[PDB]
Amino acid sequence: KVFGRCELAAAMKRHGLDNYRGYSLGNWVCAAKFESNFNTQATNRNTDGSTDYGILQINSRWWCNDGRTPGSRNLCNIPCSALLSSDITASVNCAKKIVSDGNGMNAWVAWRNRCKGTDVQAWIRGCRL
Repeated sequence: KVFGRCELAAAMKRHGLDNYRGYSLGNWVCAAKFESNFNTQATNRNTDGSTDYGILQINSRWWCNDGRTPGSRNLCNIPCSALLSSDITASVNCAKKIVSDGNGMNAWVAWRNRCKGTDVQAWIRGCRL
């Protein structure tokens, strides 16, 4: 499923993600924007031997598991495919848990430099809610 700006904003709010631990929707939207463009299908692939599933892209080795990743640990204790729900609730639930290890989002490559050092309004401007 896909998630437009206003929909994702309302969703991120109903989930209590806006400013969650400080991570304002601007950070989540900017990150999710270039990562999967708010999509519950845009999947990525890691060469080490893992794959990322979920709107915000979650690795099946340290964040979640899929049952095929050649050797996985899982720190979120969750099924990666579930992160592709039609509701961000799946990834938001694991994200709200993952954003509490110590590195937080200091790993997602897009957010790392495209957001953690750019702007946090261009990803919310408009859906002033």
